[PDB]
Amino acid sequence: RFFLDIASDLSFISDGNVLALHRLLWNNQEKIGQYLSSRRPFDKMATLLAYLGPPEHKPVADTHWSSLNLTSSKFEEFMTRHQVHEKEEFKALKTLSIFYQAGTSKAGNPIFYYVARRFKTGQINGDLLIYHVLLTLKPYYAKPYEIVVDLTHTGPSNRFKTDFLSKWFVVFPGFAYDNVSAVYIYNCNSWVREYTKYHERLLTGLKGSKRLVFIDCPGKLAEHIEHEQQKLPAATLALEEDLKVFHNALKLAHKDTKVSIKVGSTAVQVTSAERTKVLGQSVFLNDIYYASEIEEICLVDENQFTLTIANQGTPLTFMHQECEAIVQSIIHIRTRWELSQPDSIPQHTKIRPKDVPGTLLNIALLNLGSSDPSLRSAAYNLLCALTCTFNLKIEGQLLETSGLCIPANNTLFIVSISKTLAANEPHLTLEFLEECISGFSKSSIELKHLCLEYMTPWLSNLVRFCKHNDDAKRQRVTAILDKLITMTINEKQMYPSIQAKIWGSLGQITDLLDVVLDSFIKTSATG
Amino acid sequence: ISGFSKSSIELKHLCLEYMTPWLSNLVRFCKHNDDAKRQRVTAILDKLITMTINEKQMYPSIQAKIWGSLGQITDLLDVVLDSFIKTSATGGLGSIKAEVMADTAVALASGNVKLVSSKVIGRMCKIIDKTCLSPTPTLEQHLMWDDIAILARYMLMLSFNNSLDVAAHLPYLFHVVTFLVATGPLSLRASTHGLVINIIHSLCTCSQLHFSEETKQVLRLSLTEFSLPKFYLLFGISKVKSAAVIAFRSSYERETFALTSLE
Amino acid sequence: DTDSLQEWINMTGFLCALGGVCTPVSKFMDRLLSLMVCNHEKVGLQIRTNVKDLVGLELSPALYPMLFNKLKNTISKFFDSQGQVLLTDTNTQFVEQTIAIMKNLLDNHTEGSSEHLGQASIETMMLNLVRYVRVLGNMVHAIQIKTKLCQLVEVMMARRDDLSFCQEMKFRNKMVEYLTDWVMVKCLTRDLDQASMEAVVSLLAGLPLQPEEGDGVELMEAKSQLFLKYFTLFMNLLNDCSEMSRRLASLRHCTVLAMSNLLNANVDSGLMHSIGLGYHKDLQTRATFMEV
Ligand SMILES: Nc1nc2c(ncn2[C@@H]2O[C@H](COP(=O)(O)OP(=O)(O)OP(O)(O)=S)[C@@H](O)[C@H]2O)c(=O)[nH]1
Repeated sequence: RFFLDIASDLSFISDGNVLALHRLLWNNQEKIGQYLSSRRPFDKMATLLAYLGPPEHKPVADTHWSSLNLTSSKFEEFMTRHQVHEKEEFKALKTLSIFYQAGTSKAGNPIFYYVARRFKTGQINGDLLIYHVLLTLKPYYAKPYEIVVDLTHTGPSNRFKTDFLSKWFVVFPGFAYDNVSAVYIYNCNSWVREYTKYHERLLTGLKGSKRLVFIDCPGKLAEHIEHEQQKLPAATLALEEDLKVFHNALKLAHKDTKVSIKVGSTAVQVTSAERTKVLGQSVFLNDIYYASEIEEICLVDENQFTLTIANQGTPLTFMHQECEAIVQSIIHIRTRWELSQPDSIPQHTKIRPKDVPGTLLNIALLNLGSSDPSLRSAAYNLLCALTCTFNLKIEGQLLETSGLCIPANNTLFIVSISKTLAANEPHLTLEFLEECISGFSKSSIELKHLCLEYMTPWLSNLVRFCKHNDDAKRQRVTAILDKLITMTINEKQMYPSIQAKIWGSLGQITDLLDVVLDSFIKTSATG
Repeated sequence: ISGFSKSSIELKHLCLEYMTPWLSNLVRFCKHNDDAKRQRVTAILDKLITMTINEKQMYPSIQAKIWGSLGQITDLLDVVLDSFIKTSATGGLGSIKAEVMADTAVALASGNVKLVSSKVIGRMCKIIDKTCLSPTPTLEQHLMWDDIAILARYMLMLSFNNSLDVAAHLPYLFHVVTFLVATGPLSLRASTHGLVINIIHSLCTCSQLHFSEETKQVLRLSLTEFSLPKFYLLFGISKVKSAAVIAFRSSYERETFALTSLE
Repeated sequence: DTDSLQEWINMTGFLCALGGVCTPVSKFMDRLLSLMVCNHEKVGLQIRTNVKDLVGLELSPALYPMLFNKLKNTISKFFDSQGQVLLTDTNTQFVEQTIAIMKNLLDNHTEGSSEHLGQASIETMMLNLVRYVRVLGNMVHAIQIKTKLCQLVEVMMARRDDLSFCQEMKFRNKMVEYLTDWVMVKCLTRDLDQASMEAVVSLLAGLPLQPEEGDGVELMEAKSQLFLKYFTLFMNLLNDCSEMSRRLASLRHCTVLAMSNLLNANVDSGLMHSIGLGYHKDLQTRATFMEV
């Protein structure tokens, strides 16, 4: 009858559990395909898995729509559906001033100015770039329009990745490509020529294109766009003004070429005096080197010297009758920039809250047991917020309110919270334990005992991240044990409690023992 | 206890560690015909209280190992907690002794919840009820007022996560609140407000009761409406932005009462 | 003679009232701008006072365009050459009147907001204003001018939805850089700092930090540098506050909001320099960050 009584009668999981599911799917992809064949389901899963990739192998900062279907209609509905119009990064990219509409051509076509150098190689930079181009270009690609590609100072930092470069030729409609009346390519350099030499295949539609008008002299732009309709960037124009011109220059390379050197107060522009082939057309190249990029300045002789630029294998060898005047002209402004520039500053890793769940749990739980009741209230607010937004499974034991009076002796509550999290969410133990060890050294005594008391439920999860296929993770495990040795040695106080809790719980778990003893052997030998 | 004063901290932890098995046999030495041993037992408990209030560094280890162990055994509890009352009668309210005793109250009940909560609410009910035999116009001038005050603090620290068991002791717990709405100084009124908030908070955030969803919705609404300043003025607390801040303000009667607010 | 002044202010207010019907109106407005600094003996004082009232409070909203432009031109002549300013007492009195004029004109907030917006680029006007006031010096009257400018900036941030700028974020960023030099007689000095704090708070509301355009190491590096500078200045201020108690309490309360806004804007370049005071010694900082 007792068994008869019992027998008769919206939530999104965390990232790590989905990641484990994704691992289980990907590692057994072919076999689940065979069993599902024993039809739309396997297919849907198949493309989905591909869109995701094989299991995590990349920084989540980087995510890219792939090309398995790559249809314009989809891309637009995806961007409109999630309201990418509203995100602050889009307004930031508008502030970067790339691909801004400006002016109307002599043929009556509005003109779009793409500045290549303001772009840095990166994923969100690229995809927000292409969606910004699609949004700005959208009123106007139904009609004929013209574009100007400013290629000043473009280096490998401004390149398009091959997959990203393939995106530009598929996501726009055909009449968007067809309405392009003319493409004015301005200040093309040798690096762009190299980039085209690596990428003739995708740029074969531009190969020999008469719509590519190369503005090899700045006055040639006045032949197609009125100067009042010209709105090129101010630094680009300042690159042309007050230039100290030295003709009869030669670049000594594998191929020695005829160039001219124009030295301006911020930079050095070497303009090729002989035409070379880019995209099927013979042009005058001009390589631009900022004063901030010059590495070493020296004079081999009055008729010949070598100039060293940063991130170059070899210095460029320059032969001219006036090499000495060029060297002094470069070196004066370069040294006054050297005086003008500030010193080096060390910089830290970019931190965004959705990739640091461990540190925020530590700053919450540690302060939850502090003395000041206001601090306990604030800690309760963060603990509720973290358990809400990051979608950890807490089984509904948290709720936010104002006016809650928290006792000073709430350590059982903290331990219950940490144990429930260690049960329902094991994927952040490494950063959590590491930050807990780090916050130990900067904590008060009662807080130190608290830190021990809520870190001890997590230690049983180290079996999962030990002996894993990735060796970096078991390396992290051994490193954590190294800091545990370090804190045991350094803190002579709490030493019975430290041994009672940390090593006491550690010894109780078989199959984790061997790495612990091996660490013991290597660290006892040390000293 | 005598030797615990002079040893070092590393020795002190182990000193705790071997006294803690012996405390269970005090139930043997209580309830005997000779009460000289009983007064000595109370003196020992006074020494434990003295060491708890005297020491700051090993305070959490003390609170766990001694007091949570005493909370395990049923029979000692009363003659333990009664002593606390005299301890809380000792000295003054809003002092170090009173506050650390308020914290030690929940450490006592952490090991065993239902029985300790039962004892505390039973003594609140009895000290309320005994005022009838010596009636006074107001509770503040009554002689057993302090036991009303002191145990009130005990209910504040013991209401965070069902430390006062809400699943079975809600009627008595509401009844005390009704009899203590806006009586006494600012601290006790703010403590009463915090008690009400913690009662509702633990009422919704516990898996023992397994309520329905709509019930959780209306309780969530009720918590918000008690957070309103209108209910501050109902509870007698005015001009104070945060009740939780002045609930503990000593660490860091002029307004009349109207029965419609009680309604 | 006070009767003559009575009908004089009467006609001045009447003309200011019916300029909306509408050029001679520009000549009328130029005569007003000349008469703001009318320093004639025995009348000019009350004259300018009355002027500060009328164009302050009763100017027709459709006459809002012209006035702004004319003032701009006047302060464009205030700068001697190339951003350098020339200091005359007449210019000082012009500035002092002008501040209260836009203060009242903004704060009235009557109907007719559209007639305020479609034409007005008060961006350059205020930029010139703060650039002249910053070089005034440090003394009692100068402090009074500075703090009045601070309430003006607070107001025109409060009305940011109505107005229009050519580049809003660059303007606000330049305003922040100009204002935060003023953070550090004393009673006044503390009052100046007090008002400057809500000025900076109102400026920081949803402001992505833009580095001043040099060549730059990169956008992210200089954004980190500006974040570090502003954050260190605010932490120094709050550390001085951590030790007139109501004044310090309000100063703490607004500096907390400054941290909250400045972190809420640039989280990307911003957690990495201020996740390490979640273990801070003072519990006030720890609590503040701990709800931020
Ligand atoms: N990697 C990658 N992901 C894509 C691509 N297109 C869409 N996605 C992602 O996958 C989702 C679409 O999955 P998909 O299988 O195409 O469903 P669908 O759009 O309904 O199309 P269907 O043909 O399967 S019925 C989108 O929401 C987006 O997240 C693509 O080209 N590459």
